[PDB]
Amino acid sequence: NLYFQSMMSKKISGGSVVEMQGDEMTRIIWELIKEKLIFPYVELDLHSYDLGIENRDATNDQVTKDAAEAIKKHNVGVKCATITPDEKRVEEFKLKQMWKSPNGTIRNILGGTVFREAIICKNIPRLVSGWVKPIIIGRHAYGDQYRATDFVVPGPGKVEITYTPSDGTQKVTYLVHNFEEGGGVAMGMYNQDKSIEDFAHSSFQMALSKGWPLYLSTKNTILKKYDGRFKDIFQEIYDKQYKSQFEAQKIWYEHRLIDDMVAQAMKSEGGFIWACKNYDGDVQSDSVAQGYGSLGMMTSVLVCPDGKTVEAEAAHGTVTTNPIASIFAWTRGLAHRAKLDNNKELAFFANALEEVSIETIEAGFMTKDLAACIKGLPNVQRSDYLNTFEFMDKLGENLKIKLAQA
Amino acid sequence: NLYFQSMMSKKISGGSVVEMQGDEMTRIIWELIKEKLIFPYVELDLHSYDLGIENRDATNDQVTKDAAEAIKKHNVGVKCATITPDEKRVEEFKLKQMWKSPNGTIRNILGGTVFREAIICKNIPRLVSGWVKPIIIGRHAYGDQYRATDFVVPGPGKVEITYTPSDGTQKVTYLVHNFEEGGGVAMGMYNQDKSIEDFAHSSFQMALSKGWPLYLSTKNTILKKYDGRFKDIFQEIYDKQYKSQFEAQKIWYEHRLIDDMVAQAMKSEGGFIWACKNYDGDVQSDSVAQGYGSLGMMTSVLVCPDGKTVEAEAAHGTVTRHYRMYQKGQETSTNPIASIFAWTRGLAHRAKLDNNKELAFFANALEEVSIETIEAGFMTKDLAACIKGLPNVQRSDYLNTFEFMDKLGENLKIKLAQ
Ligand SMILES: [K+]
Ligand SMILES: [K+]
Ligand SMILES: [Mg+2]
Ligand SMILES: [Mg+2]
Repeated sequence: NLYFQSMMSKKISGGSVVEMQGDEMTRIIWELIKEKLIFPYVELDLHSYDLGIENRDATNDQVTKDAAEAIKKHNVGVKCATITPDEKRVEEFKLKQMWKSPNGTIRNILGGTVFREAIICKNIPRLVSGWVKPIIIGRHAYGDQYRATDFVVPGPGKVEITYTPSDGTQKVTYLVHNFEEGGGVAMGMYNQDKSIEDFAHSSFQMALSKGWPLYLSTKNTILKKYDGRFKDIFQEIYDKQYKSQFEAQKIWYEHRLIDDMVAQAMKSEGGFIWACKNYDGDVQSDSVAQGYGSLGMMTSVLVCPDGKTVEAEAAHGTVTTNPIASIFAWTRGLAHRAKLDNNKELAFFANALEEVSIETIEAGFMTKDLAACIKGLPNVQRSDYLNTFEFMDKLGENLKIKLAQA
Repeated sequence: NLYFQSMMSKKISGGSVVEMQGDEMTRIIWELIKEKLIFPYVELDLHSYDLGIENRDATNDQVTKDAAEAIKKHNVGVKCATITPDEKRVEEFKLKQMWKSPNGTIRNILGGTVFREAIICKNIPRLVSGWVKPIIIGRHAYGDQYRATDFVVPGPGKVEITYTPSDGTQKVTYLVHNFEEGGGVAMGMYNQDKSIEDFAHSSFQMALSKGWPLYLSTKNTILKKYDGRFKDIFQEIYDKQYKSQFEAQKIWYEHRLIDDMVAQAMKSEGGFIWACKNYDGDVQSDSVAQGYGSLGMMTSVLVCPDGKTVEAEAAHGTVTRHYRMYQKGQETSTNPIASIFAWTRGLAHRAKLDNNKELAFFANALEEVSIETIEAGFMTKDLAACIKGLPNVQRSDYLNTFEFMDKLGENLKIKLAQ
């Protein structure tokens, strides 16, 4: 019967995508984006996992692990912002327990490097004067504080850390501290050579791809072994495989100590790749995003080690109405889907939604937070901005106009 | 015999001060500051320790400890920037070992909180537009990464971490990671309740002393025990001893997630106290300093739990490229302000312990002379580049190292006369 029916869609054939629905207001906006900007124009084979807090509670966090496995399988995730619950959220939402970070879980499973960068609009002023070009952070997605084991130390006693080799070689025990004073806290943490090796590769690849120098930040003067391993693995790798390519593009790779690097970034004019360790990537990406003008205006795409799988996300929720991050999580995921499938139509679509998003804002049609950034929240009146629904409609109006013209 | 001596000296009694000498170019600046700005006007009972890399090696780092012990006993330490050696430095100076950070060692011994703030000059432009009031970081000086135990995992095996209470009760053992396909790195780190409590007290005290809100940063959503312990301790203490005082003064205390916080700071207008965990304090102070216009223009004073002991330091330093020029006799234009303010701040504290109004007056006068000079248009090359951009800086725009010290010296002389 497949030969006899021509039941092929008038929409762009979008292909396979794993979606992860999120929390709060972002979940609401997500749907609006789906209904007004994506689905009218693109048919998709969506696999949908509800990662809202309330469904994670219902499925004892299993849905998160399944969402992650589905991403391994279909190669593209697009995720809405979610809650990582604290003490008070457990009470508020009558939850079973404090579900660990879903992003942590997803990233542990998938692996890779999370590339984050501002979404720049000519009329949204920067907070840092000299940043005339973008700064791209590659956040190492694995290990460190995100897969640590931390605990309270109730009283006097000795915390030790040990390593028992797989083979026969005996144990190595190291004192961490001898509490004789009272109690405190203690943690152990780790990372792994292959993950680090992958981290490096991606960073070198991004640098080459943009034509920009790369810096890795650590604090190997203090963490001589732990961070020394990062510094070493990157240097090794750069010398063997990338130095010549880099010299050919008139760019370079340097290690920097973390505190020097943040000052360097702040003093810079932009236009470099910044390889960061997990925590640092988490911390510096927010700073950089806010420095470009808005915390919400940011892309964030986990690029897996397999050179194929990708998870795009809206990284921030409501900050404490801006749909652009969510919009661009869809466009970046679809741009990548179009890459895998060699679909010129899908990639034209993704790119056009992005342009229209930015042209709309540049033309003076924007949500309240963006209008706050221009003239200060105290000075903002109703007529300066569009509400969530009105903004989405206005983007719909303009996306339709621009997709017609092709 | 003092009664018959009818003349009093021109100098001021400084009193008892511990000195920690440093490395390279910051050390040069340090002796210049002493030769030309302090000694001509102030008589000190200097207890000097040499923390230059060569003497650290000579004494197997014992001098670093003795200096720290001496600050405990005498209450005021001033520290010049030192070299924390990597492999290149081990080869260069044939060192016995790769000596640990002296600051780490000193902070671990003294404890407390390192208070960091930009040194503001009206003509040195900020990079962050909103930052019209200062930001003061309180960096917890003890533990976490700076007293950690880290190592290479050579191949497959199992890393675990265990606590063994000394009341005998029972081992806990947590598995950290079971490496299976290869190797990597692992580390253990800790902090201590009393230290966290002192950290809290100082942060709260600083906010009341300045009249500004306080914010503590952690990532307790992720590290629920380790960072929760900071969050819990600050809250308890705030609720129990400082909350009504804060409300009485239109100020507040809030815990923020570290990523939220750095962004908050970026879009803020300053005017707050930011308590940072050891690592964040190191990272964020530099970022804050650089956003006010210049990394080097920063105060850094560690305040011990006792309330009496203080260690002022030049926190950015050594400036090796200039030192190599200095060794060859070539002109440098090295910014001495950090090292000057380490002196002026250790002295102001000395003045306070001793009710010495003359010293308090001098410390403050040198500070204001430093800033008036820069504001008046006389400055080193780095600060001229902040105004004009580096490629537009001519030789006539700035003063070399010695020229600038002399200018500060004559400006100081005048101020002290009037
Ligand atoms: K450093
Ligand atoms: K967060
Ligand atoms: Mg973050
Ligand atoms: Mg630092």
